Amino acid sequence: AAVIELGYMGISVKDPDAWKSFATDMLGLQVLDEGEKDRFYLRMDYWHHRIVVHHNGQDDLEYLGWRVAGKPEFEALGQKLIDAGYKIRICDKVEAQERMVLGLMKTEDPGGNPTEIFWGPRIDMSNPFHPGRPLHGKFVTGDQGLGHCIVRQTDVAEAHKFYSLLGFRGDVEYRIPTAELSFMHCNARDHSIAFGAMPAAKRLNHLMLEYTHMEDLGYTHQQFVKNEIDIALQLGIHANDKALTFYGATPSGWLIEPGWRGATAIDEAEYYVGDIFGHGVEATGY
Amino acid sequence: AAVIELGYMGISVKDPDAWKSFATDMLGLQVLDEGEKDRFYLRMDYWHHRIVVHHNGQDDLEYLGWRVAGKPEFEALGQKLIDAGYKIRICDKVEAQERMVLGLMKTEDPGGNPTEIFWGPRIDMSNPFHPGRPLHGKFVTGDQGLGHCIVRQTDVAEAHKFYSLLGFRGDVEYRIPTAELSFMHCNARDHSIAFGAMPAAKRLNHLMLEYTHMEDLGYTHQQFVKNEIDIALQLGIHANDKALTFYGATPSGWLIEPGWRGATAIDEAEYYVGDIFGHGVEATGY
Amino acid sequence: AAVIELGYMGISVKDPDAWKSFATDMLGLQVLDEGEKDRFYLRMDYWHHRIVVHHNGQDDLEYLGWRVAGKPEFEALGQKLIDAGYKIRICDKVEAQERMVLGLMKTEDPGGNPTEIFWGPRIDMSNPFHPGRPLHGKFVTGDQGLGHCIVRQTDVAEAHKFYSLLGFRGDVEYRIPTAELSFMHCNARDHSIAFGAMPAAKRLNHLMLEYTHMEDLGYTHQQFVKNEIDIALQLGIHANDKALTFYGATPSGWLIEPGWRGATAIDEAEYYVGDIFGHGVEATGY
Amino acid sequence: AAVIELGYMGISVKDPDAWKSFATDMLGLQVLDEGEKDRFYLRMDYWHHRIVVHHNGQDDLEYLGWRVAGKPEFEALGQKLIDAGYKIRICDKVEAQERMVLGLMKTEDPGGNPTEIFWGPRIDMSNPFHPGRPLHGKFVTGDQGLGHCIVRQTDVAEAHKFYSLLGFRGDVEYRIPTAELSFMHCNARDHSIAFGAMPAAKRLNHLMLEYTHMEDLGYTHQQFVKNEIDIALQLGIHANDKALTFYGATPSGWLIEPGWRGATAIDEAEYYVGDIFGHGVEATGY
Amino acid sequence: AAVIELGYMGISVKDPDAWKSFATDMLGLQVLDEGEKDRFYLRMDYWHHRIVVHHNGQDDLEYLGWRVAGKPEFEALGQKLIDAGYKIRICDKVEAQERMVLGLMKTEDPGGNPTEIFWGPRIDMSNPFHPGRPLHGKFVTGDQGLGHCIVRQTDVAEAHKFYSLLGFRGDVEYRIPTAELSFMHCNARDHSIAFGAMPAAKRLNHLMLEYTHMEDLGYTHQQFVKNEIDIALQLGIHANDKALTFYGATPSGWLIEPGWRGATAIDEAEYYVGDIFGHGVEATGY
Amino acid sequence: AAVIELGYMGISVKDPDAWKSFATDMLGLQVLDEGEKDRFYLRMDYWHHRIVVHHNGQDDLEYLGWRVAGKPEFEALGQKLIDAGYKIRICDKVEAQERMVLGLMKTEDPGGNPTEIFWGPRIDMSNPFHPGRPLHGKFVTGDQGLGHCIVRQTDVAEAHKFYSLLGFRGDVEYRIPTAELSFMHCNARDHSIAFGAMPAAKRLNHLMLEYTHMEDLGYTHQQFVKNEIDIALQLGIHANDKALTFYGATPSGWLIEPGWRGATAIDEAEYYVGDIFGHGVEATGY
Ligand SMILES: Oc1ccc(-c2ccccc2)cc1O
Ligand SMILES: Oc1ccc(-c2ccccc2)cc1O
Ligand SMILES: Oc1ccc(-c2ccccc2)cc1O
Ligand SMILES: Oc1ccc(-c2ccccc2)cc1O
Ligand SMILES: Oc1ccc(-c2ccccc2)cc1O
Ligand SMILES: Oc1ccc(-c2ccccc2)cc1O
Ligand SMILES: Oc1ccc(-c2ccccc2)cc1O
Ligand SMILES: Oc1ccc(-c2ccccc2)cc1O
Ligand SMILES: Oc1ccc(-c2ccccc2)cc1O
Ligand SMILES: Oc1ccc(-c2ccccc2)cc1O
Ligand SMILES: Oc1ccc(-c2ccccc2)cc1O
Ligand SMILES: Oc1ccc(-c2ccccc2)cc1O
Ligand SMILES: Oc1ccc(-c2ccccc2)cc1O
Ligand SMILES: Oc1ccc(-c2ccccc2)cc1O
Ligand SMILES: Oc1ccc(-c2ccccc2)cc1O
Ligand SMILES: Oc1ccc(-c2ccccc2)cc1O
Ligand SMILES: Oc1ccc(-c2ccccc2)cc1O
Ligand SMILES: Oc1ccc(-c2ccccc2)cc1O
Ligand SMILES: [Fe+2]
Ligand SMILES: [Fe+2]
Ligand SMILES: [Fe+2]
Ligand SMILES: [Fe+2]
Ligand SMILES: [Fe+2]
Ligand SMILES: [Fe+2]
Ligand SMILES: [Mg+2]
Ligand SMILES: [Mg+2]
Ligand SMILES: [Mg+2]
Ligand SMILES: [Mg+2]
Ligand SMILES: [Mg+2]
Ligand SMILES: [Mg+2]
Repeated sequence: AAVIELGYMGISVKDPDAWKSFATDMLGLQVLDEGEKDRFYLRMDYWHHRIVVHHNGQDDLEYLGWRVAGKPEFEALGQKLIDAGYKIRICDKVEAQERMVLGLMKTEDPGGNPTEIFWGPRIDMSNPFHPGRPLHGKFVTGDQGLGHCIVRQTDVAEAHKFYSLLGFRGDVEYRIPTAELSFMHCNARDHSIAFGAMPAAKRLNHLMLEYTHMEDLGYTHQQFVKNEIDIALQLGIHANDKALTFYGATPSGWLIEPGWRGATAIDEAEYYVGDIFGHGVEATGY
Repeated sequence: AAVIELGYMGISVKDPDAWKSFATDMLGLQVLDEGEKDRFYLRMDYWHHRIVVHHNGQDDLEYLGWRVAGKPEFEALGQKLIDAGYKIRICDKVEAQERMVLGLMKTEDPGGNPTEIFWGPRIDMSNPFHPGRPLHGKFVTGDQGLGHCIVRQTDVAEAHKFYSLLGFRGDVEYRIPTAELSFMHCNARDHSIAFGAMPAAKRLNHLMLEYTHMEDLGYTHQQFVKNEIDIALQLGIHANDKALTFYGATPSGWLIEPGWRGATAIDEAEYYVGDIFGHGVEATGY
Repeated sequence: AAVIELGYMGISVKDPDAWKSFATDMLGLQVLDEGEKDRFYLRMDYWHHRIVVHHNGQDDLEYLGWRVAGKPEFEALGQKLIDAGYKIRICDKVEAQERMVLGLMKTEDPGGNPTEIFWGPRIDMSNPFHPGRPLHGKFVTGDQGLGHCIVRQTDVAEAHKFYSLLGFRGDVEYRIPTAELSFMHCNARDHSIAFGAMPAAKRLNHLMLEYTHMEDLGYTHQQFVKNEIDIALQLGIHANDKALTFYGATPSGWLIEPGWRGATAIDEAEYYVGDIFGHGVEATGY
Repeated sequence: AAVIELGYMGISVKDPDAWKSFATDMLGLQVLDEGEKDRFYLRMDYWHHRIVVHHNGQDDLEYLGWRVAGKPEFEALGQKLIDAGYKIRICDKVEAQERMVLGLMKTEDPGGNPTEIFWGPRIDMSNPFHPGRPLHGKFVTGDQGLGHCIVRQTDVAEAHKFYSLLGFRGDVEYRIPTAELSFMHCNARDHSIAFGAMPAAKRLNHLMLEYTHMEDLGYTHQQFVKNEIDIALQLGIHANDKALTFYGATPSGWLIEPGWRGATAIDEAEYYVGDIFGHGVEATGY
Repeated sequence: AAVIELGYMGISVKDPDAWKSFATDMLGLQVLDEGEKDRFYLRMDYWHHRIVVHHNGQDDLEYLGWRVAGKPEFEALGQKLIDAGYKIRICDKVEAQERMVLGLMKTEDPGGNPTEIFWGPRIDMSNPFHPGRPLHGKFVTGDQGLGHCIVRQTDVAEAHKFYSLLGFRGDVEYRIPTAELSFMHCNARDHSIAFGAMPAAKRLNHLMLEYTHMEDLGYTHQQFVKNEIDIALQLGIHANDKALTFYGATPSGWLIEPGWRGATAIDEAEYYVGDIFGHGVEATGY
Repeated sequence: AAVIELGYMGISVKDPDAWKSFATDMLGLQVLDEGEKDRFYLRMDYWHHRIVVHHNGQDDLEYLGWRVAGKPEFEALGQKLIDAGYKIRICDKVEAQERMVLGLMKTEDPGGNPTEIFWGPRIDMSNPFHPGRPLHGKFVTGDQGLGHCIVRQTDVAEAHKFYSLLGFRGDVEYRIPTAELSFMHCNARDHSIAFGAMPAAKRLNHLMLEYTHMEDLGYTHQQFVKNEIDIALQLGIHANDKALTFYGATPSGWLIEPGWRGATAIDEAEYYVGDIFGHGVEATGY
C-alpha cells in the first residue's frame, strides 16, 4: 500500500476573479474563500477542498498532492524514497496545517514537478458540496481522487521509475504516428497521472474532471461555446479510459478536460494507435 | 490476525438494583442473574453475556475483553506483546472459567485500563436474546462486537502503539478548536476504542450501544426524557461513523451513548473539525 | 376485493390461568391483560391483539374475524351477502369498539360458526411484540393474517358457497382412503380456512400458528414433550402448504398446530391422497 | 381464465413392453404400473402421471387432457363451448376417477382429436419423480404443462376457432415454400398445440418433451443413434421457440421430439420461412 | 493450501446385502457394483464413489480419504508430515489405482485411524447420480466433501496437532456437564472431523450425510421408524452447525446422522454447553 | 503473476485464399489484410488480430503468443526461465513491432513448439470486430484469451514443468482405455494448452474457438456439413470444460474445434475416463 489517489492540487494564477467566474459558471466547482489574502479554494465534494488557487502566480501548477492511507504507509513510502536515493523533506506541523493534512512530505518528480505525499485530509462533513452553478449531478471523486493530470517530463523512464515507487501502475498506452504516451493509475480511475517526452512551456498540460451526469458535461460544453472559450480538442472517447471528454482553455492557458463515464483501471497493459472517435483539433496552439 | 472485536466488558457499580432497572427499562438490555452473590450479567444477543456487572463497586470500568479468532492468534499476540516489552499474564483454567472463555490473558493498557485478551466465548444458542423491555428490533453486534468505549489515556502515542500491536487501525480523526481525538477500529464497526489526552476522573468516558432500529433509539431517548435522566449531549450525527446518537447519564455517572446507523470502518485516515449536526451540550458536568 | 385475512379470533376457556401459562411458555405468544374482568388478549405482532380469550367459557371457538381492506369493500360485501340471502347484522359503535375495529358486521357460516367481517384493526405501533418466552424469531402474520383454522361443517357445498362469496378460493385438496377435505385461501397463506363433512363435538378442530424460525418450532415441540402434553399428530409436512408442523393439545381440548415454512397459496386446484412424510397419529381421541 | 396447460395425454400402443423400455432407457421417463390389466403410466414430475399408455391399441393418440385452474373456470368454459354450438359431455364421478381428476368433460376438436378438459389433477407429493434412467437434470413441466403436440386437422380455421375459445393464442408462424403452420400457446411454453392442413394417417404427428439439461438431451440423442432408432429430423433450433431439438421414431411410428431451452411464448404474432439451423431430414417417411 | 475435503471413506461390513438395502432404501444412496468379489461402492453425486464398502469385515471404519487440490499440495503436505516426524508412505500406481485417484499416501492419525491423503479423484460425469430410492432432492457434497465423521482419539491434543498440520481449523466447541468435544473444518462444511477423549469400541462413532431437501430428511426419519431401526438421538439442531439432524443405527452398529441445513464453517472459535433443541436420547447403548 | 492468456498465434498455410474463405464463411472470423505480401490477419474482437496467417507455409503452427500483464511480470518470468536453465531471447524493437506488442521474448517449449511471451498487445478500439459472415453473437475472448490448443509433446513431464513455470495449473484429466491427457489453464478458460505423449506429424492437433451463442455454433456445424468438410469428431460435451463442441478439418489438415458454453477452470484436479456424451469418430485419419 502506497499512493491511493490524487487528493489535492495547487495552482497559481494571475487573475483570481476570472478563475472564480470560470470555475463556478463554466465548470460548476464551488468557490470557498476563507479570507486569506493570497489564495482561495475550489471544492468538488465533502473535502475542505480539492484545488488550492494561489494569487500573484505563474498560471501553472504549483503542486500535486498524493494521498496514502495512513501514517504507516506514509512512513514506509518515505523510507522507500530515501533508500532509492530520492530527496524528500518531512514537513513540520505548520506546513502540514497549511495544506490541512495530518502528515506531509515534499519532493519533486524527475520532471521537476513539485510533488507532495500526505495522509489525513480534512473532510468537512458538516458542509456538503454546493456547486457554483446548478448541476444535474455531482463530480466523480471518492476512491478515484479528484481527477487526472498530464505533466511535463524530460526522461519518461525516470518518471516511470518514480511513480512506480509511489505505487502506480501503467506504461505506454498510445503509439501515435512515433510519439509514445504513458498513463499510470493508483486506484480505479483509469489514470491519475500521464506523460510523454514532448516539450512543454508549462508543468501542466491538462487537468481532467469527471461529472457523474452526461447532462452536466453537455451543459459545460455549451457554456464554453456560448462564452467563446477555445475548445482545443472536440468531444471524443478515449481508447484507454472510454470516457466522453473535450478539452477547453482555462484562464491560465493550460487545458481543462471535462468528461463523463470513465472506465475502471486495468493492470493488463494494452496499447492503441488512436481514439475511438472525435477529439479532433479545433483551436490551435495548446 | 489479532483482536477482532470488543467481546465483553466488566463494570462495577454501587447500586445493582438501579442498574437492573436502568438496563432493562431505559436501554432494553437483558438481565441474567445466575445467583452469584457479587455480580450479574447483561445480554445483547446469543452470547451468554456482553457485560458483567460487579456489585460493591467503584461505578467505573473493571475490564475490557478483546476477542481473537482462536488459540493460534491468542498465542501469537501473547508472544508479540512479550517481545515488545509489555507485561502480560496467561490465566489458568479457573480464571478463564470465571470469564466463560476458553483462553484468557490479562494486562493493562498504557493508560492503566485493565485489558483482557481471550478466545472462545460462551454462546448460548439455546437461549435467544430476550430484551428487558419490548423492542422493535435488536442490537447490532456480530462481527462488530458489543459497541465502543472511550477510555482515559495519559500518553496518546503510547496508547496508539499498544492498540496498534493488538491489530487496531486508526489515528486522530477530530481536531477541535486544539484537542485531538483518536479513534481505532478492529472490525467493521467504525470504532471500538477511542481516546484523547484530556483528564478524566474515571477510566470510562462512555459506552456506545447500537440498535438495529431507529424506533428503539427514539423510544430510548423518550425514556431518558420521561424519567428526567440527564442528557449530556443531544441527538446528532458523528462525522466519522455517521451514526445518529445521543449521550445520557448512567447510574454510575459515566455516559451511555445509544445510537443507530453506524457506518463501516475505513482504513483511509480522514479528519474533521466538527460533527454533521447536533450533539449540543445540554446537561453539564460530564 | 373482499376478505383479505383472518385478522382475529375469539375463544372461550374454562381455565384462563392455564391458558396464560400455555400461551406464553408453550407457544411464545404474548399475554396482554387490560384489566377486564372477563377476558384477556394474546398478541403475535404489532396488532393490539390477534386472539381474544374470554373467561367463564365453553373451551371452544367464539368467533372468527375476517378483515376487508376498507369501508368500500365492507359495504360491498355486506350488500353481496344480503343479496344472496344470508342474514347479517351491521354492528353499532359500541360493538365495533369492543372488537377494536372501525367497522363490524356479524353473521354465522352455514356450519353455525360465528363469523365477523370488519375493517380497520387497531395496531399498536408504539408497543412492539414481546413474546411470552424468549424466541429466536417471531410469527408469520402480515398479509397472511394470524394463521388458519379448521372448523366444523354440516354441508360442505354450502360452506364453499359462503366462503366463495367472501372472496376465498379453493376446493377439495385431499381424498383420504373416502374422506374429502377442502381448503380455502384469501391471501398468500396456503389456506386460512378448511373443512370436511366429518362430525365434531367442537366448532374448532385446530388452529395453526406459524413461526419464522425452525428453531422456535423445534423448541415448542420440545416444550410439549417435556411437559407431557399430548401430541395428536407427530411432525410432518403437508402436501398442500409444504409446512413442517405437528399437532398438540391445548387446555381447551382442541388442537394447536405449530408450524414453519408454509408455501404460497395457488389458484390452480390440485389434490393429494396423503402427506409428504410424518403426521402419524400418536395421542388418540382428537 | 380458461385452459392453462396440457396436463396429461393418453396413447394406445401395440407393444407395451417395447414402450416401457423405450420410455425409460431412451427418454428417462418413469414407468408406473398400478397393476391394471390394460394400461400403465409414465411420470415426469410429482403428478401421479403425465401420460397414460393403454394396451391393445392403435399406436396413436387416444386423448389430450387440458387443465383449467378450478371449478369456476371449468363451468365457465363448458357453458362457453355449449353456447358456441360445440358438443360436450360432463363426465360422472367414475369417469373423472379413471383420469384421476376432480372434474372432467369430454369432446372432440374439429379435426376429430378426442379432447378432455379437467380441473384438479392428482399430485403425488409423497412420491418424487424417479427417472427410468440416470438423469443429469429433470423435465420442464410446471406452469408449462407436459410438452406440446402437433395433431391432424382438416380445417385450420375451425381448429383455430376451437382452440381460441379454449383460451389459446397464436396463428400461422411458418410459411414454407406454400405450407402454413399454426402454433398456439396457453401458458409460457412457446406452443402447446400446433397444426397445419396436411394429410396424416395418424392423429398425432409428434410429442415434444423438454429436458432441463442439455446433457440429458445429448445423451438421449446418443441413445437413439446407439440403438439405431430412426432420426427423422436432425438436431436444430426452431425460429419460434428457440429450442434445441431433434425428432426420433417411437415404437408407435409417430415421432418424439426431445428438446432443451424453449423460449417464453409471445402474444405478438411473428412468422418465419425457415428454422435457425439444422432440422435436416435424415430418416424418410415420417 | 492443504486438505480441502473428506473425499471418500472405506468401511468394512459383515452383511453386504443388508448394507445394500439399508443404503438404498433407508438413505437413498446409490449402489454401484463393479463385480469385484470383495467390495462394492456407494455414490452420492458424480464421483465414481464416495464410500467403499468392503466385505468380510469388522463392521467399522477402514480409512478416511482426505483430498488436496493437486500434486503441488500433495507433495508439500507429504514433506510437512515427514518434517514434523509423522510416518507416511507414498503409494505406488497399483495402490493409487485401487482407490481410483491420481496420487495417494497412507498414514494413521494419532488415534490409530487409517488416514489417506490424495489428489485427483475419478469423476464419472457421463454417469449422473441415481439415488437408491426416489428423492425430492440430492446430497450436499461439492466443496463440502461427502459429510463428517466423529472418530476415536486417545490424546486430543495430539489429534489436534495432526489435523492442524493437514490444514484443518477448530477447537473445543462443547463443554458438556465436564466433557470437551472438538470440531474441525477444512472447507465450508461446519465440521468434517470431530473427536473427544471418550472411550470407544469402534474407530467410528458416526457419519453425517446431508440432504439438500428437508423432505428427504423427513422421509428418511420415517423409514427408520417404519422399519423399527434404533434412533439413538432424536431430531434436533446443533448449536455449532445449525443443522437439523437425528442419529440412527446402521447394520454395522455405528451411527448414521442424516441431516439438513448445515451452516458455513467459521474460523472464530465459539463454545456451547448444549444444543438448540432436541437430540434427546431414545435408543440406549450407542 | 505470470502468463494470463493465449493472446495470439501464428500459423503458416499453403493456400491463403482457401483459408480466407474458410475463416469467414465457415467460422465467422474477420479477415484483415494490411497489404503485406506474406501474411494476413484474423480478428475475433477489438485486438488488432488474434491469428497471423503466414503464406508460403507448412500448414502447421508457427508460434503461440502468451500474454503477461505488464513489463514487471515479463521481466520476472524471463529471469525465472533463465534461472531454471531454459534458453530465451529478448527481442529487439523491430521484432516486437512485427508482432505488434510492446515487449517480446522467444523460446521453444520442451516439445519444440515455438513459444512467445509478450506484454502490451495492440488493441484497435476504433475498429470494432466485424465478422466474416453474419453472426447471432460474437466470440468468447476477454480474460480467457483466444481459445485453446493441443500441441505435440515428447516428454509430458518436461512439458508440465515448463508450463508450470509459466504460471499454468493442471495435470492429467483423462485416462482413456491407457492414454493420459493433460490439460492446463492460465485464466478462467477451462484449459488454454493441453497435450499427451502420442505421436503427431504436426505441432498442432487442434485449435478450439468459442462462440457466445449456440445458434452460431449450430450454423457453423451446418456450414461444415453443407460444404462436405470432414467432421472428425461429432458434437459432444467434454467432461472437463463442459462445452458443446465438434471437430472439423481445416484447409491445413489440422482440426478446428468450434464450441459453446465452456465452464470456468478449477484448481482442484479431477480426472475422467470419458466424455459426457457424443464426440464419436466420424471422418477418420485426424
Ligand atoms: O499499483 C496499482 C494501484 C492501483 C490499482 C487498482 C486499484 C483499484 C482498481 C483498479 C486498479 C492497481 C495497481 O496495480
Ligand atoms: O502538448 C502535449 C500534448 C499531449 C500530451 C499528452 C497527453 C496524454 C498523455 C501524455 C501526454 C502532452 C503535451 O505536452
Ligand atoms: O486522458 C487521456 C486519455 C488518452 C489521451 C490520448 C489519446 C489519444 C492520443 C493522445 C492522447 C489523452 C488523455 O488526456
Ligand atoms: O487493523 C484493522 C482491523 C480491522 C479492519 C477492518 C475489518 C473489516 C472491515 C473494515 C475494517 C481493518 C484494519 O486495518
Ligand atoms: O471528557 C471527555 C470528553 C470527550 C472525550 C472523547 C470523546 C471521543 C473520543 C475521544 C475522547 C473524552 C473525555 O474524557
Ligand atoms: O463515537 C464518537 C464519534 C465521534 C465523537 C466526537 C465528535 C466530535 C467531537 C468530539 C467527539 C465522539 C464519539 O463518542
Ligand atoms: O380469492 C383469492 C384470494 C386470494 C388469492 C391470493 C392472493 C395472494 C397470493 C396468492 C393468492 C387468490 C384468490 O383467488
Ligand atoms: O376430526 C377431524 C379431523 C380432520 C379434520 C380436517 C383437517 C383438515 C381439513 C379439513 C378437516 C377435521 C376434523 O373434525
Ligand atoms: O393445514 C393442513 C393441511 C393439510 C392437512 C391434511 C393432510 C393430509 C390428510 C388430512 C389433512 C391438514 C391440515 O391441518
Ligand atoms: O391466451 C393466452 C394464454 C396464455 C398466455 C401466456 C401466459 C404466460 C406467459 C406467456 C403467455 C397468453 C395468452 O394470450
Ligand atoms: O407430416 C407433417 C409434418 C409437419 C407437421 C407440422 C409441424 C409443425 C406444426 C404444424 C404441422 C405436421 C405433419 O402432419
Ligand atoms: O415445435 C416446432 C416448432 C417449429 C416447427 C417447424 C419449423 C420449421 C418448419 C416446420 C416446422 C416444428 C415444430 O415441431
Ligand atoms: O484451515 C481452514 C480450512 C478451511 C477454511 C474455510 C474454507 C471455506 C469456508 C470456511 C472456512 C478455513 C480454515 O481456517
Ligand atoms: O460415545 C460418543 C459420544 C459422542 C462423541 C462425540 C460427538 C461429537 C463430537 C465429538 C465426540 C463420541 C463418542 O465416542
Ligand atoms: O455434528 C455434531 C455437532 C454437534 C454435536 C454435539 C452437540 C452437543 C453435545 C454433544 C455433541 C454432535 C455432532 O455429531
Ligand atoms: O495458475 C493458475 C492460473 C490461473 C488460474 C485461474 C484464474 C482465474 C479463474 C480460474 C483459474 C488458476 C491458477 O492456479
Ligand atoms: O491424435 C491426437 C488425439 C488427441 C490428442 C489430445 C487431445 C486432448 C488433449 C491432449 C491430447 C492429441 C493427438 O495428437
Ligand atoms: O478441449 C478438450 C477437452 C477434452 C478432450 C478429450 C476428452 C475425452 C477424451 C479425449 C480428449 C479433448 C479436448 O480437445
Ligand atoms: Fe486526459
Ligand atoms: Fe461514542
Ligand atoms: Fe392445519
Ligand atoms: Fe415440435
Ligand atoms: Fe455429527
Ligand atoms: Fe479441445
Ligand atoms: Mg491504464
Ligand atoms: Mg476511523
Ligand atoms: Mg389451496
Ligand atoms: Mg407463438
Ligand atoms: Mg467450528
Ligand atoms: Mg482443468
